[PDB]
Amino acid sequence: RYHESVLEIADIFDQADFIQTSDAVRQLRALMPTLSTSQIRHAIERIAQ
Amino acid sequence: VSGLLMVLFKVMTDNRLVIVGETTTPMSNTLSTVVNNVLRTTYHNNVGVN
Amino acid sequence: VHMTINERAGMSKLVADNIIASVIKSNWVVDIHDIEYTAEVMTPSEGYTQHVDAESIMTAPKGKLFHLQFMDGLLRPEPSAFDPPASGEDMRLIYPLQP
Amino acid sequence: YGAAVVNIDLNRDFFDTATGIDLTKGIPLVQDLLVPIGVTAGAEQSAEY
Repeated sequence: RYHESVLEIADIFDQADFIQTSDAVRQLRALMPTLSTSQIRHAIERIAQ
Repeated sequence: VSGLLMVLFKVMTDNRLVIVGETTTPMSNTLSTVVNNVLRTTYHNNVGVN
Repeated sequence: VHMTINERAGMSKLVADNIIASVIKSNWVVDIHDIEYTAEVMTPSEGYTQHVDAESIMTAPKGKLFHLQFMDGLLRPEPSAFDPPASGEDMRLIYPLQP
Repeated sequence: YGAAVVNIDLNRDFFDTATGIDLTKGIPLVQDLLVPIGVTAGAEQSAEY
Protein backbone atom coordinates (compact mmCIF):
# COMPACT_ATOMS: atom_id res chain seq x y z
CA ARG A 1 0.00 0.00 0.00
CA TYR A 2 2.50 2.55 -1.33
CA HIS A 3 3.04 5.17 1.36
CA GLU A 4 2.21 8.71 0.44
CA SER A 5 4.31 11.84 1.30
CA VAL A 6 2.61 15.02 2.19
CA LEU A 7 3.11 18.07 4.41
CA GLU A 8 2.27 18.16 8.08
CA ILE A 9 1.88 21.80 8.82
CA ALA A 10 2.27 22.14 12.66
CA ASP A 11 -1.44 22.46 13.38
CA ILE A 12 -0.94 19.58 15.89
CA PHE A 13 0.14 22.10 18.40
CA ASP A 14 -2.71 24.61 18.33
CA GLN A 15 -0.65 27.74 19.28
CA ALA A 16 -0.18 31.41 19.39
CA ASP A 17 3.15 32.75 20.16
CA PHE A 18 4.61 29.34 18.92
CA ILE A 19 3.57 28.60 15.19
CA GLN A 20 4.22 31.50 12.92
CA THR A 21 4.71 30.71 9.15
CA SER A 22 2.36 28.43 7.19
CA ASP A 23 3.37 25.67 4.73
CA ALA A 24 3.83 28.19 2.00
CA VAL A 25 7.43 28.77 3.04
CA ARG A 26 7.88 25.06 2.34
CA GLN A 27 6.93 25.16 -1.34
CA LEU A 28 9.18 28.16 -1.48
CA ARG A 29 12.25 26.31 -0.13
CA ALA A 30 11.50 23.50 -2.51
CA LEU A 31 11.80 25.79 -5.50
CA MET A 32 15.29 27.14 -4.79
CA PRO A 33 18.51 25.42 -5.76
CA THR A 34 20.66 24.12 -2.95
CA LEU A 35 22.73 26.86 -1.66
CA SER A 36 26.23 26.63 -0.44
CA THR A 37 27.47 29.26 1.92
CA SER A 38 29.03 31.82 0.02
CA GLN A 39 25.84 31.62 -2.02
CA ILE A 40 23.65 32.26 0.97
CA ARG A 41 25.68 35.31 1.82
CA HIS A 42 25.60 36.32 -1.81
CA ALA A 43 21.83 36.14 -1.98
CA ILE A 44 21.53 37.79 1.44
CA GLU A 45 24.12 40.42 0.55
CA ARG A 46 22.19 41.34 -2.59
CA ILE A 47 19.07 41.87 -0.49
CA ALA A 48 21.00 44.15 1.87
CA GLN A 49 21.94 46.52 -0.95
CA VAL B 1 68.70 4.94 -14.86
CA SER B 2 69.76 8.46 -13.94
CA GLY B 3 66.36 9.51 -15.25
CA LEU B 4 64.68 7.34 -12.64
CA LEU B 5 66.97 8.83 -10.00
CA MET B 6 65.80 12.31 -10.95
CA VAL B 7 62.08 11.55 -11.11
CA LEU B 8 62.61 10.02 -7.67
CA PHE B 9 64.56 13.05 -6.47
CA LYS B 10 61.81 15.51 -7.36
CA VAL B 11 59.42 13.35 -5.38
CA MET B 12 61.76 13.30 -2.38
CA THR B 13 61.67 17.08 -2.56
CA ASP B 14 58.24 18.59 -3.34
CA ASN B 15 57.36 20.22 -0.72
CA ARG B 16 54.34 22.04 -2.31
CA LEU B 17 51.56 22.86 0.14
CA VAL B 18 48.21 23.38 -1.56
CA ILE B 19 45.80 26.29 -1.06
CA VAL B 20 42.28 26.52 -2.43
CA GLY B 21 42.85 28.35 -5.70
CA GLU B 22 39.56 28.81 -7.50
CA THR B 23 35.98 28.13 -6.52
CA THR B 24 33.05 27.50 -8.81
CA THR B 25 29.70 26.80 -7.18
CA PRO B 26 27.24 26.06 -9.98
CA MET B 27 23.47 26.12 -9.78
CA SER B 28 21.92 22.66 -9.64
CA ASN B 29 19.50 24.25 -12.09
CA THR B 30 22.36 24.81 -14.53
CA LEU B 31 23.93 21.34 -14.53
CA SER B 32 23.00 18.13 -16.25
CA THR B 33 21.80 15.47 -13.85
CA VAL B 34 24.87 13.21 -14.11
CA VAL B 35 27.41 16.02 -13.80
CA ASN B 36 25.37 17.08 -10.78
CA ASN B 37 25.51 13.58 -9.32
CA VAL B 38 29.29 13.53 -9.47
CA LEU B 39 29.82 17.17 -8.53
CA ARG B 40 29.75 17.78 -4.81
CA THR B 41 29.61 21.51 -4.16
CA THR B 42 32.55 23.58 -5.37
CA TYR B 43 35.26 22.71 -7.85
CA HIS B 44 38.43 24.25 -9.24
CA ASN B 45 38.12 26.12 -12.51
CA ASN B 46 40.82 23.88 -13.91
CA VAL B 47 39.54 20.37 -13.50
CA GLY B 48 41.59 17.56 -14.91
CA VAL B 49 40.81 14.72 -17.27
CA ASN B 50 39.19 11.61 -15.92
CA VAL C 1 6.83 6.37 -29.86
CA HIS C 2 5.71 8.72 -27.26
CA MET C 3 9.44 9.17 -26.52
CA THR C 4 10.22 11.58 -23.78
CA ILE C 5 13.65 13.21 -23.12
CA ASN C 6 14.75 14.27 -19.57
CA GLU C 7 18.30 15.02 -19.53
CA ARG C 8 18.31 16.60 -22.86
CA ALA C 9 22.02 17.03 -21.87
CA GLY C 10 24.54 14.94 -23.68
CA MET C 11 22.57 14.61 -26.91
CA SER C 12 24.69 16.44 -29.52
CA LYS C 13 23.28 17.20 -32.98
CA LEU C 14 22.95 14.12 -35.23
CA VAL C 15 20.69 12.46 -32.74
CA ALA C 16 18.77 15.65 -32.19
CA ASP C 17 18.52 16.31 -35.96
CA ASN C 18 17.38 12.74 -36.14
CA ILE C 19 14.67 12.92 -33.48
CA ILE C 20 13.25 16.09 -35.23
CA ALA C 21 13.36 14.26 -38.44
CA SER C 22 11.55 11.47 -36.85
CA VAL C 23 8.84 13.61 -35.32
CA ILE C 24 8.08 15.02 -38.71
CA LYS C 25 8.43 12.14 -41.05
CA SER C 26 7.39 9.25 -38.94
CA ASN C 27 4.93 10.82 -36.65
CA TRP C 28 6.66 10.39 -33.40
CA VAL C 29 5.62 12.42 -30.39
CA VAL C 30 8.91 13.30 -28.65
CA ASP C 31 8.94 15.34 -25.60
CA ILE C 32 11.18 17.78 -23.57
CA HIS C 33 11.16 18.17 -19.78
CA ASP C 34 13.92 20.11 -18.47
CA ILE C 35 13.18 23.15 -20.58
CA GLU C 36 11.22 25.39 -18.22
CA TYR C 37 9.96 28.37 -20.22
CA THR C 38 7.61 31.29 -19.86
CA ALA C 39 4.77 31.73 -22.33
CA GLU C 40 2.72 34.52 -23.37
CA VAL C 41 -0.44 34.17 -25.25
CA MET C 42 -0.46 36.76 -27.82
CA THR C 43 -3.46 37.49 -29.97
CA PRO C 44 -3.89 36.70 -33.74
CA SER C 45 -3.85 40.20 -35.09
CA GLU C 46 -0.22 40.76 -35.85
CA GLY C 47 1.84 37.60 -35.73
CA TYR C 48 4.23 35.69 -33.69
CA THR C 49 6.99 38.06 -32.95
CA GLN C 50 9.82 36.01 -31.27
CA HIS C 51 10.42 32.91 -33.31
CA VAL C 52 12.38 29.78 -32.13
CA ASP C 53 13.29 26.49 -33.91
CA ALA C 54 14.10 22.93 -33.12
CA GLU C 55 17.89 23.02 -33.72
CA SER C 56 17.92 25.31 -30.88
CA ILE C 57 15.30 23.95 -28.53
CA MET C 58 17.57 20.96 -28.00
CA THR C 59 20.80 22.91 -28.42
CA ALA C 60 19.76 25.38 -25.76
CA PRO C 61 21.13 25.34 -22.24
CA LYS C 62 19.81 23.93 -19.04
CA GLY C 63 18.82 26.40 -16.55
CA LYS C 64 17.75 29.08 -18.77
CA LEU C 65 14.21 29.81 -19.33
CA PHE C 66 13.47 30.58 -22.75
CA HIS C 67 10.39 32.39 -23.78
CA LEU C 68 7.86 30.85 -26.17
CA GLN C 69 4.65 32.38 -27.11
CA PHE C 70 1.53 30.57 -28.25
CA MET C 71 -1.41 32.17 -29.90
CA ASP C 72 -4.90 32.52 -28.78
CA GLY C 73 -6.49 32.71 -32.17
CA LEU C 74 -10.05 32.51 -30.99
CA LEU C 75 -10.84 36.00 -32.15
CA ARG C 76 -10.05 35.99 -35.74
CA PRO C 77 -13.04 36.34 -37.92
CA GLU C 78 -13.57 34.20 -41.00
CA PRO C 79 -12.32 34.13 -44.42
CA SER C 80 -14.36 35.68 -47.15
CA ALA C 81 -16.84 33.70 -49.07
CA PHE C 82 -15.10 34.46 -52.33
CA ASP C 83 -11.43 33.70 -52.09
CA PRO C 84 -8.60 31.71 -53.55
CA PRO C 85 -8.52 28.39 -51.60
CA ALA C 86 -5.27 27.34 -49.83
CA SER C 87 -3.32 24.29 -50.59
CA GLY C 88 -1.40 22.57 -47.94
CA GLU C 89 -1.74 24.89 -44.93
CA ASP C 90 0.52 24.65 -41.88
CA MET C 91 -0.15 23.27 -38.40
CA ARG C 92 2.37 23.71 -35.58
CA LEU C 93 5.30 21.82 -34.15
CA ILE C 94 5.37 22.69 -30.42
CA TYR C 95 2.79 22.73 -27.66
CA PRO C 96 2.90 23.27 -23.98
CA LEU C 97 2.41 20.31 -21.83
CA GLN C 98 0.41 21.92 -19.04
CA PRO C 99 -2.10 24.77 -19.23
CA TYR D 1 -15.67 45.62 -27.42
CA GLY D 2 -13.41 43.08 -29.13
CA ALA D 3 -10.77 42.27 -26.51
CA ALA D 4 -8.95 38.97 -27.09
CA VAL D 5 -7.63 38.03 -23.62
CA VAL D 6 -7.84 39.77 -20.23
CA ASN D 7 -5.49 38.12 -17.70
CA ILE D 8 -4.17 38.91 -14.19
CA ASP D 9 -0.63 38.84 -12.73
CA LEU D 10 1.92 40.69 -10.58
CA ASN D 11 1.82 44.49 -10.73
CA ARG D 12 4.41 46.06 -13.04
CA ASP D 13 4.45 49.09 -10.72
CA PHE D 14 4.52 48.02 -7.06
CA PHE D 15 7.57 45.80 -7.58
CA ASP D 16 9.12 48.48 -9.79
CA THR D 17 12.64 47.84 -11.08
CA ALA D 18 13.61 49.76 -7.94
CA THR D 19 13.25 46.67 -5.74
CA GLY D 20 14.89 44.53 -8.43
CA ILE D 21 11.45 43.21 -9.31
CA ASP D 22 11.13 42.91 -13.09
CA LEU D 23 8.15 41.08 -14.60
CA THR D 24 8.56 42.24 -18.20
CA LYS D 25 7.78 38.67 -19.26
CA GLY D 26 5.25 37.64 -16.62
CA ILE D 27 7.37 36.17 -13.83
CA PRO D 28 9.06 38.10 -11.00
CA LEU D 29 12.24 38.07 -12.20
CA VAL D 30 15.18 39.22 -9.93
CA GLN D 31 18.82 39.65 -10.98
CA ASP D 32 20.37 40.23 -7.55
CA LEU D 33 19.70 37.36 -5.14
CA LEU D 34 20.80 33.76 -5.64
CA VAL D 35 23.55 34.85 -8.03
CA PRO D 36 26.11 32.24 -9.13
CA ILE D 37 29.40 31.92 -7.25
CA GLY D 38 32.82 31.85 -8.90
CA VAL D 39 31.44 32.60 -12.35
CA THR D 40 29.27 35.03 -14.31
CA ALA D 41 25.48 34.76 -14.50
CA GLY D 42 23.51 33.34 -17.41
CA ALA D 43 22.15 36.12 -19.63
CA GLU D 44 18.95 34.33 -18.58
CA GLN D 45 18.29 31.94 -15.68
CA SER D 46 15.27 30.12 -14.21
CA ALA D 47 16.86 30.24 -11.09
CA GLU D 48 16.05 33.90 -11.87
CA TYR D 49 12.44 32.93 -11.07
